Amino acid sequence: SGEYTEIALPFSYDGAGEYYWKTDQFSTDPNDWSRYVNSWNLDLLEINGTDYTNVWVAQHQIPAASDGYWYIHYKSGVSWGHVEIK
Repeated sequence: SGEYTEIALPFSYDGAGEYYWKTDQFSTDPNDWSRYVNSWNLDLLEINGTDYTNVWVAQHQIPAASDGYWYIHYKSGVSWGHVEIK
């Protein structure tokens, strides 16, 4: 199903583009405040089919998928659009 490319942390992309990636590397640990995630310029950002583009989130806040992965969607909107996943 889909087209999920595998990505390793810390990761980043830039410029407008629609994408879908997968990772097995989120920290589960509530003291790992340095392993956080943020965006704003992106038009749409989702984990496992549910949106988080409006906010920051910590990797230890995000529940895993049915197989134990995290799957991450991204979308085009602006030519200077940045992101980073810690």
